[PDB]
Amino acid sequence: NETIPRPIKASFREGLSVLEYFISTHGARKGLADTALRTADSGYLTRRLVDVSQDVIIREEDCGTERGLKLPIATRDADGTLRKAEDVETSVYARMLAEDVVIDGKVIAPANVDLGDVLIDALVAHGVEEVKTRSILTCESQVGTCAMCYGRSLATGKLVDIGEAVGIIAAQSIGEPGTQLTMRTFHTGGVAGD
Amino acid sequence: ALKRLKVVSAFLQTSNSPKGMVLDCVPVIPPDLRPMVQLDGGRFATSDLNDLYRRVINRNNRLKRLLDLGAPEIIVNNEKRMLQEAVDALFDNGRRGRPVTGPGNRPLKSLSDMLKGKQGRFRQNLLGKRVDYSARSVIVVGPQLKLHQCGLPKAMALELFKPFVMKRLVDLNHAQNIKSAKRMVERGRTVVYDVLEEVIAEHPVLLNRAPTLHRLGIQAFEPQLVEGKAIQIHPLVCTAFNADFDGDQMAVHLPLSAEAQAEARILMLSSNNILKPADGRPVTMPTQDM
Amino acid sequence: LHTPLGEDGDSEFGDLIEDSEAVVPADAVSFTLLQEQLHSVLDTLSEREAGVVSMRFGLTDGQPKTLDEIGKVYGVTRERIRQIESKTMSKLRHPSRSQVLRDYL
Amino acid sequence: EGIINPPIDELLEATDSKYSLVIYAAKRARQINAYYSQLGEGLLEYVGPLVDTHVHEKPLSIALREINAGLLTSEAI
Amino acid sequence: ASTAPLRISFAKIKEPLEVPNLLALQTESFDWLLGNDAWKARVESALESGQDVPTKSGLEEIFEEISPIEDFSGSMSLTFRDHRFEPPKNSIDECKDRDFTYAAPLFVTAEFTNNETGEIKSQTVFMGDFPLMTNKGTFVINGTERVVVSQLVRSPGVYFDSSIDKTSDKDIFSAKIIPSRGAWLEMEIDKRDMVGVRIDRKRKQSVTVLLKALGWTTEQILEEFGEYESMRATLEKDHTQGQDDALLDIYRKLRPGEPPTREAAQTLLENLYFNPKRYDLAKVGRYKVNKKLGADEPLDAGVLTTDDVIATIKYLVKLHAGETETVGESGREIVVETDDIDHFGNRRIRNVGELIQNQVRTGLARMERVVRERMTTQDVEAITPQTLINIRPVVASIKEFFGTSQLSQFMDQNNPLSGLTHKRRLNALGPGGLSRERAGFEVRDVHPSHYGRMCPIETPEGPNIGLIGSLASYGRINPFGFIETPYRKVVEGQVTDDVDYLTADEEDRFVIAQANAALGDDMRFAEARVLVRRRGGEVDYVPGDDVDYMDVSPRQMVSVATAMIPFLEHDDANRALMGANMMRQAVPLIKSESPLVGTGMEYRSAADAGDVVKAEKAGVVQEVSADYITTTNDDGTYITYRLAKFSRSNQGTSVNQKVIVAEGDRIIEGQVLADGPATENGEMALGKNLLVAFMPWEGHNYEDAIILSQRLVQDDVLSSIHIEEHEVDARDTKLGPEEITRDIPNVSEEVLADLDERGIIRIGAEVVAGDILVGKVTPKGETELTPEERLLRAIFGEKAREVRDTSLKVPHGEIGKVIGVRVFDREEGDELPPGVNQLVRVYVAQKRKITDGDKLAGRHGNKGVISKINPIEDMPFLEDGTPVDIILNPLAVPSRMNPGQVLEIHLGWLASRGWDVSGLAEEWAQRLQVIGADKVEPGTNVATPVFDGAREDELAGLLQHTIPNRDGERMVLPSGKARLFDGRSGEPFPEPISVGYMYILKLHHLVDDKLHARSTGPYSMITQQPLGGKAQFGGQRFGEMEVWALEAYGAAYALQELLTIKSDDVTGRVKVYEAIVKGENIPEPGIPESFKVLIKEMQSLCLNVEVLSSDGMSIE
Amino acid sequence: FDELRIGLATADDIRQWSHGEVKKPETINYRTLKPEKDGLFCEKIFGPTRDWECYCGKYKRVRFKGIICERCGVEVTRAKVRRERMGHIEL
Amino acid sequence: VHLVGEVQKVYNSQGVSIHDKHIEIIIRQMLRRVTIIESGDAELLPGELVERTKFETENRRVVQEGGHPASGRPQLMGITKASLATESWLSAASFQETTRVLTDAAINAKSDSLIGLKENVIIGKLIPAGTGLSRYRNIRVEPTEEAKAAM
RNA sequence: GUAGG
Ligand SMILES: [Mg+2]
Ligand SMILES: [Zn+2]
Ligand SMILES: [Zn+2]
Repeated sequence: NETIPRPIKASFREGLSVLEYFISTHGARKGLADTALRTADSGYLTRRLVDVSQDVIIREEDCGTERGLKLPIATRDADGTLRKAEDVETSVYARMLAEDVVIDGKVIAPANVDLGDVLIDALVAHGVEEVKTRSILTCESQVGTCAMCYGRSLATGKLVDIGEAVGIIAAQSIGEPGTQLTMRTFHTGGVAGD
Repeated sequence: ALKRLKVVSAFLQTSNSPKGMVLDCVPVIPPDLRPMVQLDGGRFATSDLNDLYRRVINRNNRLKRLLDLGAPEIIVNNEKRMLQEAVDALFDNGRRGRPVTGPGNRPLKSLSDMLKGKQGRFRQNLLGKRVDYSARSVIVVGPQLKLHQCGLPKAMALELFKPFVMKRLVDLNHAQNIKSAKRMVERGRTVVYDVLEEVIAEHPVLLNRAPTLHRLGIQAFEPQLVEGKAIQIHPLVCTAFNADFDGDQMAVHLPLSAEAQAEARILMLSSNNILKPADGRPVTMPTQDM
Repeated sequence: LHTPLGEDGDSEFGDLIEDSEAVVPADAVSFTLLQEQLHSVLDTLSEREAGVVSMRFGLTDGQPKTLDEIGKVYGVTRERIRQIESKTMSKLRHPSRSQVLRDYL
Repeated sequence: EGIINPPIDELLEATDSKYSLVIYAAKRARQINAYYSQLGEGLLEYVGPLVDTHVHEKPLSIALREINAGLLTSEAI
Repeated sequence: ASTAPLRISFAKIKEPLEVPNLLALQTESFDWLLGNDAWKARVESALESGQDVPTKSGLEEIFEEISPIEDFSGSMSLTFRDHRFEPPKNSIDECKDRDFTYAAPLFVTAEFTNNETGEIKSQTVFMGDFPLMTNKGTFVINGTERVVVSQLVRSPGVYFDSSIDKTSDKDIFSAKIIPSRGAWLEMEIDKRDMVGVRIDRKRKQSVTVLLKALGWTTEQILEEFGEYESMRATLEKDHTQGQDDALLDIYRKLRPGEPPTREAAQTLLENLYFNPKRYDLAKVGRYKVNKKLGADEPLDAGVLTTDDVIATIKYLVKLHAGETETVGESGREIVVETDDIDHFGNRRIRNVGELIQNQVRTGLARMERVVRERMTTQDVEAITPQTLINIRPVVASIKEFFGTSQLSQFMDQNNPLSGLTHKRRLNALGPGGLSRERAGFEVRDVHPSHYGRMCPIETPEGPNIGLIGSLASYGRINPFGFIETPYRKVVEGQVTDDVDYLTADEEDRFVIAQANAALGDDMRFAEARVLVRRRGGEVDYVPGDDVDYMDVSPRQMVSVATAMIPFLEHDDANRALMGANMMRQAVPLIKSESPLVGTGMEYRSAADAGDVVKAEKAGVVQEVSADYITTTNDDGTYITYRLAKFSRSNQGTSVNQKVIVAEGDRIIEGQVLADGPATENGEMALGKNLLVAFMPWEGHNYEDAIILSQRLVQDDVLSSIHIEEHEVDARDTKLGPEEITRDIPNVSEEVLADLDERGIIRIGAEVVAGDILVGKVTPKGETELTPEERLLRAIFGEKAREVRDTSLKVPHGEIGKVIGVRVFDREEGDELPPGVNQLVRVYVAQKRKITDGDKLAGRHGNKGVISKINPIEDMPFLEDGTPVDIILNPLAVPSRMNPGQVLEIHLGWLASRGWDVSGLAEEWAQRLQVIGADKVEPGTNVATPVFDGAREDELAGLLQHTIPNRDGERMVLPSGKARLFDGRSGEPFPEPISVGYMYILKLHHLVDDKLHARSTGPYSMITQQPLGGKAQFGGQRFGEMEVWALEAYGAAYALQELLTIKSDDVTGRVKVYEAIVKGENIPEPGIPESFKVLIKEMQSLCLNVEVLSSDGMSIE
Repeated sequence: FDELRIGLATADDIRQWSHGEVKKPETINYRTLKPEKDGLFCEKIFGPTRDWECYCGKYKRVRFKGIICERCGVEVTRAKVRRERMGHIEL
Repeated sequence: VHLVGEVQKVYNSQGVSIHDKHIEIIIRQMLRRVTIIESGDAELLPGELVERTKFETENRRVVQEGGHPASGRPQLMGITKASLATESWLSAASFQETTRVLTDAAINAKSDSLIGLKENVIIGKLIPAGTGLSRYRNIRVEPTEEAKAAM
């Protein structure tokens, strides 16, 4: 992790210089070594997740309670306007509303209905700042967890059938991009632990 | 004290007595599981457990010999120490100091050593097993195929479908009897290939790549004969496997039972997995050229 | 056996060599079809003829019976049973009940 | 003339699930395959194909054909 | 003059120094080891030239260091004065054919001398056949060609390290002395503000006890060390005093459990460190330590001295004190600093000679202990040098090194280049060195000392990234074991025609300039500003006359393989690595052609490799035939070179050899007479050159798949021979002998149709899967004929005979014509191993044509699997009707950042169609005219040195001035793109397309090898689960991740069958097979066996693993 | 299959599992290549190497399976029983 | 919230996006146990991991018995530790550790209930996930009477 | 060991 005072001054069209080429291989070999290690570590991590994530299978049609989770439906609302959350998709889409929402004295989104583009856009237009979505964390199921709390499956785009193994799909999704991450601090900066 | 309470209560609630700490009669592995299988060339193949058992029984014999006659305390005590060393090496070789290196090039295997780790029993021969009715080959790109079609080479197909092609050949009277059918398929006549072309359709095959990061590794497809010696594959699904075409061998399996092929047609079919399970977006629409 | 052969993944040399005690399903099912066809072909013959040949070759029980040994339960004399065994040899050796069994060897 | 020829959505709405559809179609496929493999006993419990069939056919395809027709019915014990 | 065929050169700078012999590394090292006439001749040549060189041969040295053995009485001695060799008994061809280790006799004159007898008895004795290495460089053992690869290991020396401990919040300094052979010792200063010793890291202790145990007194100790407070604190806190007290205390600590003994402890210390035999410091180690510690001429060979220990202590304390320059103990002033292990001033290479010498040394150590034991148990006057020595350890050790040793590797023979490369590798993996699990980030990465000592570009891509690397182009080996690099001398700003060889530490002091830097017409620099490199890998420039050394050739950092790739400068290193790794796998073809565009060094790479056959004399050829070529020098010596023809290589490719020279043509020494595989006119040719165009095409080149015309299938342009050889053995078993015969039992007639009289396949008879090659029958076996089979025999009247068929058959999925058959027999004069009575080898050969599935790749790393071969018409053909022979997906070349190939393709089109440049007055035209590459006829090859290649301006000008191929029109546009007419539709393509000629290589990852299938096959004995591998019909393993995916799908039943029915359940396999053949439905699965085996294993360990049901016991 | 109870195996349990015991380090004869007596690979405790074939030549047939011949005491059965049967060593 | 935010921002650093339910399942898993404190009335040890369900059952039992409950504090441990301390010995053995888990199971004399997946892939029975569930598999199949009326 | 993934 040491930057050079004299950077490369030529394009691969123009053709590097011999010294420049030597300096380039420095980083490239290091990157290759890092990838070989990152793949190994990612495989290990995936095994740990999938083993710890087992035994979580959907074994009930509908939850027993009503307690939900508070999520920010819209954020960074500039002055005189309402702006939806930047990364709303990963968070609140495909989630089950624990209870109905009334903003003008009329129900807008009915309960136990998944949320897509149209419904979220409507709620944002109405101007509600937050939302209460059902989720596994507050789920109260005598056996495992219920289908409603986990909400619709992303892959099938439909409500999760009973008996689906959610743990293994969770582990696989978490583990797959580990090889793709390949992120590291560019330079220690000459300081350790900062 | 808290740690001790745990163990004593565990002993007390269990009906078994603690005296099992001191085993007296050492079991022995059944002979087959530790085979002294004959090897061509006058040589022999032996599992190290045979050597460990030889060591322990030999030392027990010598201790019996000493105890029979009047012997000093030093020698009998050393002998009992030796017996304890042999037994411990049998259960665990290398749990204390240098292991019993046996031939000297490497340590000797032990029972516990067999049940542990990457090469152990559990993680290599109970959660992953080799399987009959499978194959492997390089995979090449064939555009004209449909989303449900993959091109199996001829030889791989015929080897894969030997019971079925044989059954149809005898049923169609192309072969006289079963032995004649086997000889016929081994010979490889055009009639065999035609029967095969008849039997493969409407029978799923699971294509599958090696890393299998996420559930889009295993994908069912309809078979379809094609010349050459390489699997063909539908270019849209390639990015689900993360499979490039520099060169990449992809395994093929068969759902043998009726229930298995029902699962292949309904669940693992290649036309019902457009969306990557991670975040709910299209994944089966690659982008390199089209 | 527990020696490294080639790479660590290849591991023990034990894996490389096949066994012999394994029942090859191909040969076993070949034998089963041979058994079924042979029993059917015997049933093609007369009841007594098939029975005497089966006892002469132990098709019901692992030990074949000698000619005189067949002439106790059936009540036939050793030469009578010898004669009809020869006639069964004649009856089976026709081209009729031979095409199916030729391919089984 | 292919796996996808019976579309899945009708079967799904018929059986109200994905896995129940699999086990149910597989049970029907097993039943019909047992029927064709009778070779002479003629057991009354066994039932022939309700839909027309080809000279050579995979049983589970006929099972799925029956389900898509919707004529065959299921009921849990 | 006529060394190589003419090839146009685009080089811009002249190269004074010629590349050395590419294979010097192995041949010269083994030459030193043997100490034959060649080594001594080279030694005297160096001496008269003034060059330093070890004057003592290896073998005689290892004999000499073994002192004559002395008993407890010291009465007797054995002197091993002179060693010698004899010519090998077996010819190299004979050794290869008959499976004999190519060795020679090695004798030595042992002289017995006993003072009690007062007599000297000389006798010559023979230690054993010594594995020799042939001139081509490979150890022939057991008929196979193996090679020992050089090993990178840290040199013996004193190594200093600095680090930071977060808990301490302060710097920590340590030192370690790495001996060549002895036990290791370390010296850590201020771990907790105090200094301490690590005598093999046995127990905690101080330094004061050590010094006190030595003869050095506290008074002189503090006098020398009164200037640094840390040592004073250590001394004062040390309560113990006196040499005896410290000595007994350290002895107790090292070996507790017994009362201390003064003399025993003293002898222990002498043995550990002062004993010459026990502590061994190589000459290199001694050489290194003195420079590091600055001691002026210590003992040239000898163990460490207390002087050395105190000097290291002084260096360590000076370093921790913050002082950076200090007087060396009994030496000149020196910088005191920490040193990085990565720098090759500390790294060293163990060439083949030193490795073999080390194993011979171990063997002679075994011999010494054995003979000492014998003398301790032998009577006087009955002792002879012939009788007392046992030669078993030496022969066994050298044998144990060439078989079953990582550094002794199978010689790849895919092509000459893979040859040379596997010769020159520096395998850091190995015994007494860095291991795979031991690897870290630091060792793998490149270091600024790599220039000239290792090609940083190329290495295996697998987990052993960078650990293995090829030698640099000009690298030569320091006699100690470092790698030197040649540098041109620079004085007062003029480059001089003198070369000096500099090592990994000498190079640091000076400043090294750049080769590509321009020079004036005179020897002075054209520009005051010149880029230079300096200590620590710094790249700062220094204008004006300041440098003293500069690189001789631009390609100093690139090994041979990486030096092949033209236009490397324009390539990302990642893809250059891919290409270099993929340049060692090209298979030769029927007809080889040198590349049209490529580096000008390929000729040397082909020449030095032994595949080519060159003449040793300068005469007139007398007879030219395929089998043999006869030459006659003017002196009168006649020599007939026998050309190997269609003999299997290591990887199974033909080693066919052509002939080039005519009948009466004059020859010169070293001139090439016959090309080897993948060779043409003495030049490397690893593939062919195809006309090629960049454009997508109906997805048949999607994701970098390739499309190639059927014309390559038509003209055998890409066709490779493949020779497979496998054998069978007749062995006398317990029951009886096995027989080879045409009378195979229980078979048809036509199967044994083409066989020989004795039951062997004739020559020329094509074979298929199931064909009988050699008929073999078991002697007998106990046959209890079954009731059903009994009846069947009775009906058909056939006799089942105890002899059983065990004949050889073609393994499944094969094809070929038999080309040769060899038989060895016991009773005949030929020797065989025990038991085996006759051995038969059969050669089956085919001509694999380029087909779908064959891998294929360009030099720059564009590799793909052929996905379709259209007829010659569907090719998008060009204006004059020339079809394109291969299509490529352009989407690669931006993302892969490897635009070298576009330069290559344009230059290839340029090379195919000659150019004329005369009187153009253009800068590029002037550059070609001065270079001389102005007038070029079509098809004549060209050279683009790796870093002095063609500039884009030159390409543009030449393209604008290409000779008209036809109709007086230039067919490619100045842009480098031409008009393509679609073959299928016929409409001209909307815009022009790029087209040219690029070299392409047929790799050895062929489909035919990889293809595999299994209905049902053999099974493993310990656990019934099917075995693996292709040679034994193994089914593909179902991995744990695989079952996780299946669990995710929820498809339980498919998992259940894939786990139980299709393997791991003996009772279910036969049942399912009968069910499928009978058409009956599949039965319910049974319990797997492996759980049963596991249960027995847990039960064997006193764990009562009991399967129990909810209602009492369970049923299984 | 309902539960895999595991726990301490007492000496009585090991004796109960054992169908006999082992007394020698003998494995096979160098010449007959056959199992020795009362040692490792001892057919008298584990089982016949060949299917329904005893050691002493007395019985080699499948018909009269399920019996012990007093000559070598081998219980004629399928060879697979060797994969299951186990003995013990007394210290 | 902190865990989901941290992991999500790390992933979004590259750009890959993962739905938050997947994380929520794992974070639920890591939080499952509770460290018991003041285990006077409950009669088991103080200061050890206990399953949340087990803790609730014990507290309900003791309060029903009239004695005051023993206290508990939610405690977080890495996935490895929670995985090892699982009621299923077979699954834990199938994990990285064998000798210790085999030993402590043996001394404990704990019978493995086969509820779960990995242990049921060991025995080779049908996994209770997807097609293998009891409700799905117990169905019986027969056509309608009008079917036989037609043919 | 060494190549490909
Ligand atoms: Mg790949
Ligand atoms: Zn819920
Ligand atoms: Zn017997």
